[PDB]
Amino acid sequence: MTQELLEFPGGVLGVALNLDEHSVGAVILGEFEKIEEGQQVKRTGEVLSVPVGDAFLGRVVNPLGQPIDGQGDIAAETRRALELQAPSVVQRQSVSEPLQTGIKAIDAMTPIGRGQRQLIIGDRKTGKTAVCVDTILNQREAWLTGDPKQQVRCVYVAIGQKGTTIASVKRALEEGGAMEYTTIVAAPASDAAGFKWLAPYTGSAIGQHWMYNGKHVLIVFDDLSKQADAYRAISLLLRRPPGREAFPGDVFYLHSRLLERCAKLSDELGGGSMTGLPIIETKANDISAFIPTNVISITDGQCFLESDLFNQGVRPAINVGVSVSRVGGAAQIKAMKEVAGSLRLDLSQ
Amino acid sequence: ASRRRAMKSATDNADDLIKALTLAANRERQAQITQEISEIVGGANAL
Amino acid sequence: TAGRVVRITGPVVDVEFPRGSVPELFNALHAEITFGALAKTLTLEVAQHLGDSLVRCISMQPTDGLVRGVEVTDTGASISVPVGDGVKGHVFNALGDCLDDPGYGKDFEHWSIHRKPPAFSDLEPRTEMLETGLKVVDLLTPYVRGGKIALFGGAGVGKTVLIQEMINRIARNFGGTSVFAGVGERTREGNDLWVELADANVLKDTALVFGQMDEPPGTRMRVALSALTMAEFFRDEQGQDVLLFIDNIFRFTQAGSEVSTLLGRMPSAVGYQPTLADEMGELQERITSTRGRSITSMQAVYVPADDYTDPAPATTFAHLDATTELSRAVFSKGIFPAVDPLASSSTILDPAIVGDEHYRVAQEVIRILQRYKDLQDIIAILGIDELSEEDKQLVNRARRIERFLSQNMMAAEQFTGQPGSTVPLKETIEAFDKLTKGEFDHLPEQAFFLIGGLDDLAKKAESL
Amino acid sequence: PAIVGDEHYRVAQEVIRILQRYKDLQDIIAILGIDELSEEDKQLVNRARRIERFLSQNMMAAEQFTGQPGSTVPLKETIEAFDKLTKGEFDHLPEQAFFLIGGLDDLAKKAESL
Amino acid sequence: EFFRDEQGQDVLLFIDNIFRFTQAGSEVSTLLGRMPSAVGYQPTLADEMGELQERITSTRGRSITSMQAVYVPADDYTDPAPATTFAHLDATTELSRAVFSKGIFPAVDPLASSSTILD
Amino acid sequence: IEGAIEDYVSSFEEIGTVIDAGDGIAHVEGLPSVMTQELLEFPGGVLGVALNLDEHSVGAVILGEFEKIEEGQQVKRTGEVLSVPVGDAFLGRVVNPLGQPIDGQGDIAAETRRALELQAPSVVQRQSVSEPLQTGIKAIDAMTPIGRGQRQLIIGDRKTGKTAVCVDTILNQREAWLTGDPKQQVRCVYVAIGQKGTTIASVKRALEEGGAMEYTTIVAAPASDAAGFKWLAPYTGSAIGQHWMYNGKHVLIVFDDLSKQADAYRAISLLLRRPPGREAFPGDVFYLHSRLLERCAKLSDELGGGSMTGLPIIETKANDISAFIPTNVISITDGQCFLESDLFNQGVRPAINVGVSVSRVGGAAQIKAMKEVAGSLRLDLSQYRELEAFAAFASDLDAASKAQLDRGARLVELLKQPQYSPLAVEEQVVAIFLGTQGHLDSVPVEDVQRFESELLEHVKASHSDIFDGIRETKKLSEEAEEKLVSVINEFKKGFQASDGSSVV
Amino acid sequence: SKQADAYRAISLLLRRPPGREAFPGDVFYLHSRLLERCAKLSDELGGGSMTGLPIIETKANDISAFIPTNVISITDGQCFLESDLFNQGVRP
Repeated sequence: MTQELLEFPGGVLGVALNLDEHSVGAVILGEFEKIEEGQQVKRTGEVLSVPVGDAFLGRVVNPLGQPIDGQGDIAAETRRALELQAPSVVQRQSVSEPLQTGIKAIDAMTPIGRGQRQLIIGDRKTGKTAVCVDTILNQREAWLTGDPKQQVRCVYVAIGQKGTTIASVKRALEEGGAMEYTTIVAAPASDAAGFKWLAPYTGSAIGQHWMYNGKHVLIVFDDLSKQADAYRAISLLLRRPPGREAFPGDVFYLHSRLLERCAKLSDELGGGSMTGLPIIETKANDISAFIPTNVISITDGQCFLESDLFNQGVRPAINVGVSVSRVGGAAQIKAMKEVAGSLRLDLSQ
Repeated sequence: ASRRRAMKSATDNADDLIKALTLAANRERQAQITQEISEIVGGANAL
Repeated sequence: TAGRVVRITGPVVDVEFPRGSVPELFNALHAEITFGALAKTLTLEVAQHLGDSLVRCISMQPTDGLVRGVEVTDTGASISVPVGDGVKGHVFNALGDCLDDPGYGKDFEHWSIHRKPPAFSDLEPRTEMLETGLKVVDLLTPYVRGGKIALFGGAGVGKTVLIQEMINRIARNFGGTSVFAGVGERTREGNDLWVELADANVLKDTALVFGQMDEPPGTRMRVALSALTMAEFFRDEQGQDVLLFIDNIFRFTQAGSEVSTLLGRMPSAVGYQPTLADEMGELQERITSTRGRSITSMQAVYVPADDYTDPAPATTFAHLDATTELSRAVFSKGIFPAVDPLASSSTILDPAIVGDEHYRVAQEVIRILQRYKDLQDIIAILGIDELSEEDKQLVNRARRIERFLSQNMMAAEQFTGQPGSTVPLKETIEAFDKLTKGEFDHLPEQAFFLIGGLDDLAKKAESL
Repeated sequence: PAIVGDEHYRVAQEVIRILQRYKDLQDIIAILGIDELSEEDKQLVNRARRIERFLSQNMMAAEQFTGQPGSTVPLKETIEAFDKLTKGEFDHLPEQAFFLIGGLDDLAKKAESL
Repeated sequence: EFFRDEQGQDVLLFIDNIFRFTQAGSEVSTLLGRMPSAVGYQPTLADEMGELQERITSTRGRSITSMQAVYVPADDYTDPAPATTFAHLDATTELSRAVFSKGIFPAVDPLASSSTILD
Repeated sequence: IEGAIEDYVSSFEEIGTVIDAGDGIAHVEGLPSVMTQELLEFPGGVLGVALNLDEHSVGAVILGEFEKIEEGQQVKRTGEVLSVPVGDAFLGRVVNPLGQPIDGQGDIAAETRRALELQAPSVVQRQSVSEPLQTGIKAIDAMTPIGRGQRQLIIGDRKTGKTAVCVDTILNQREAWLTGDPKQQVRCVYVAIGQKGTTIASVKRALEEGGAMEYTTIVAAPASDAAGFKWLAPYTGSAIGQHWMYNGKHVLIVFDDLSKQADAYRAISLLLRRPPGREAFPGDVFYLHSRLLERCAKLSDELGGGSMTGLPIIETKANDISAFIPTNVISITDGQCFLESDLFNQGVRPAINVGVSVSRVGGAAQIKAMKEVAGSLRLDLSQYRELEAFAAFASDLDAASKAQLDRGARLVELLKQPQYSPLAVEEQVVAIFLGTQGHLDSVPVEDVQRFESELLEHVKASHSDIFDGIRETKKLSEEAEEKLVSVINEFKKGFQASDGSSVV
Repeated sequence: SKQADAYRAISLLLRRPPGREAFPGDVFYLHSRLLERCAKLSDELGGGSMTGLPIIETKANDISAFIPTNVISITDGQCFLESDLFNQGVRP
């Protein structure tokens, strides 16, 4: 089948992306070194899937859902297919309740609500990771209530991060107890372009399994430029002709079907939700470039972190002209709408 | 007389700026065209 | 039975094997060139399988004189390098042949160059500040002991002065063992470094690997993996702390581009290979300080055409704990070492690791240089005299702070004739705290060039 | 002017002339400052900065962006208000009074709020 | 070349306009499907212009002088079409409407025009 | 069966046939025993280089007149890897890149052959640059000294004197060449890539008139020939030179200009349909120039103490020194001498930018006299240049800055010199002494150059023991310096300025 | 400009080789053989004439794009219209 898992004889897997008239073009999802011409391949009978469950809370995993923290195997509840369709227009509900970040420059000025996507776009070393890790840390005050209609579960998806950066994030979460309710999906820089491409989808599958079961979820993707580069590498090795800026033609469909799968469901589907914070790293500080203007148009708002505001003591470095949230004051408590209601327009003026 | 001198200076600094910006804007015209041609031809040769 | 050469295109060679005798990936194959004065045994590395018992290989020596149909013998193992405590003192090429004594290392333990990065369970982040004694580096970009450190910049601005300075700040006195990897720098520097390390008597405590610019791209990429295999032996087996100086790690990505376009893989953005970030990742992640043992690595990175948005600089930025960024514009002002203060960064510059009395000074200097770099658009037209007094006060100390980040390095003594200077961190913090408050605002800008510390500032200012 | 009538066409073309001259002057004003200009140019910049803000409006769908309810301005009142603005009859008002406000009855009520 | 070599006369070859020789070469190289270089010109450009310009020369006491109207695209002297052309030519005569309007025939601008034999 | 099929396939004076030809490349069928980069020959007397060896045909780049090639021609092996004839017989000749004579002066009595792609001397075979390559340009030997085995980039704009500085450097060597000892006796190669035929002929005349054609060889790839000759002209230059270098001679190479080699290899690569990188260049243009310039070195005495010194010229598109090829070559060489065109038009000639030029070997290769006398001049001229950029608009000036500014102006007038006048080091040191020790402080800015030229002829006719003392010892001793200051003061009285007065 | 953009569509579907700005090689000849048919005839051909007013559209006022550069070189005169003057009141 198209996107079936293949099993190669080293126990390594791959996905069948091209089905030609006489051959299958597959991507290897692991250590490709062990592959030889003329050796056996077995099919698996499964469309591309990952294990899921609440047993993942506190674990660090490969994109295929197996652990790398070394703390032994995960008691997965079921598998879930990575490419199930987004909840359609009739299944969704309006965003109405806040995702408290505890950062004044966000929560007052450009609010984040449960089921919004908010793009944390910026340059190198401007606070993108720091805003997202601080957001995941702030949720502990809710988690300690033990109530499923207000506690938030988190997933942090590290794409292309170096392994000591992921180990720093992990202990920065342990310092605040956030590893009680966070899962980390790690495709570190060493791993082949298959894992580096796949990591956001397996994040979205582990997330969706809690979402449809009536739980509230927060996904951080860190960062979708390294997924777009990994899909460029996969597409060019498969010899598909590239579109603009040497990206694959459908690099928009790489991100749209990733980010549309996070929304607030109706009360007829348990009323769970998934909130997405994608990150984009813009080269040379230009927001008007191909990949960032895709993800700005897919998401519901921007927190544009500019380095020449960061340097001049405005930290966190939100450019108050460009930054917005398009759900706005529908995603704030009444007191914050009364007090802060015009503050973005007053500062941009 | 100090205004005259400071304004001659500001005019010659602006003439050196228009020159340097033009020598940057041409290098960017040429790069933009060459990147557009590389992207067209790479597609035409893939087919 | 053994294979035959069947296609040759520059340093890329296709070889056909019998049905069942096809080598694995990354095996070393020998081939003979027997023309005349040009004669040598080639080493080929397996890079792809093309089907029908055919494999595509990358040549570690110029293929010049190779003829179609010659026999090729599969050694059944990857390219191997000699490792052991007896590797220190000597100079090696990528294949682990010694240039100082041709028979040497043949009897040492041989490790494969191709090895997996350390398990994530074994990683821990480093925070311990390294004191170099350079003002701009110790103040604004504090290097990490056991981290990954880098020096970016366009051509002809200061990689080699500053890397030989950092050798003199660190490796002259460091208690462990050092490795140096020449990945595609100019051969004349390799000879200058090999003589200098013998004069300073450091050479007994270090191993040098070389893969200079004359060499074909198949070796010019494998040199980094060769030198790294000697470093990760000293890390894992001997349990010593290690230094791993690499110069220039852009040339590794560039050699990857030069082979990839002969392998026939489609060009990415600006004609790099696809897999660039995966090849760079598969190298960079091996250079890491696993729990309880450290490998302080310092990497020079070229930037072609000063284009800091180029995919090779842009991919390597993700892997680094401190990044010094050199600039043409700052070099044109005569400021040496020519570090850009605003673009350069360190991940440990926070009040919990460096203390508040450092961090406040480092933030105040950045705010001043930023406000000046914003005014540069007006300064270029109207000079200083148009500015408001709240700005003209700031610009008059910005131009002094900018110059006072210069230093007379120990490396530059061989060119300027001036001796070198080291300053301690406490004197650096006390100096920039006084400059930002204003205690030196009355001295002329020309006093501040190439000083060192505060007592030398006073001694120089008294002469003008 | 054959379709909208000349009163609309005059006002629309005058507003564009002023905003175009202002966009040309922004690069001077950003460096040399508004104090350097001719009296006619400095008067025009003070009209343009008011016109730019009076082209903003509190839309109904922007209730979640601004908190204020939305407003509809008739075509005749729109023409009369920009006719007065281009001829300077509101140059005595503060610049912030025109922002998001809607029509002339609202403009007066916000200028009295300041 | 026949008038220089067989008749033994001096010759003056006007070319109007040498830029369209570069352009037409780029369009033939594109119709032949060859990969285009910097800013889209033919890969042979600096040789293909050379095979024309090196041929305009004196030998054995007889000479082919040339005048060459050259268009510059976008007015920039770095573009490969003018930057290849200005490598070859020895003098630059520029006509100015600001000198013609003063009645000064033949309207050669004395400051903008230049020559490399003036030493 | 399959072993009989393989035995037969092994069983195959061999001749191939051209199956395709176009634009300067051809494909050959047959030749089952040809080496990669074997030199082929075609029926019209045309050569080619077997770059690509496919399963069933060989792709050959064509060198010289590819117009003589057509499908169905035979081709044959020469049996030699890509190589050029070499030996002392090349001294005083002009040759095409294949080593065939192009002057029409007669055949070449070649000693042997050398392959172009022989690897440079490794890190253990080289020695520290420690020996002066005298250029004879005051602006270079005072501030950016070149040592034997250095690569010094002559980057500049179009029409700024880049060829003139290199022809000066080759002319200067005649005062050494007259001496028989191979240790002093530098010999030279000048390779012209993409130059006009009249420029190569003008240089050939200038080198005959100065006597440099005793010991120069010229490689000519003029702008009329095929891209293959323009691509080879640097490598054959280095391969003529290397044979002397490894025999213990000293060699100088001028590449004029190495940008028009990059624009040839862009042509060859795009006709081979390889995909380009930045600026439409193929990815390996760094491996084009580095493989060339790394051949230039000083060898250790164990290998015979010869050396080869490179002066690669680069042409810069309106002084954008950050362009791709400029920064690729600045990254290879040991320094640069940026020739700023803004100074050339103001009549500063040679137009050396004294702030941006550098030598990264530095004062290891500069004689102790020059190192002592000139050693301050660089920073004095750089601080004069900024003081002049300030004082162009200074409303009032102090007597210290006014004295320093006047010294700076008389040092800038001192450094310039006319074309084809190389000065020996024993005259350069005295010319810089006049400026640095302040003896020009009473001479008007119009007369300085005539004064410096005349004093050097005074000291050449009488008091020659100044120059003999400097040459025989490489240092300027106090017992000669007192005679120099005396002779300068005795000449200052007998000199006269073209306007103003006589002087102290 | 829409003549050129329609010919480029046809040519790239026919797999003909792209040059600059993806136009096929002959696009100067496409416009030239069109425009150079405008002329004034001599008295022996009845003294008729044809006058061409080609229009083109320029992206962000550039005149260095491929089609504008071709037609500016083919035509006898060039009435540059500019949107800045259109806004300032200078109409046409």
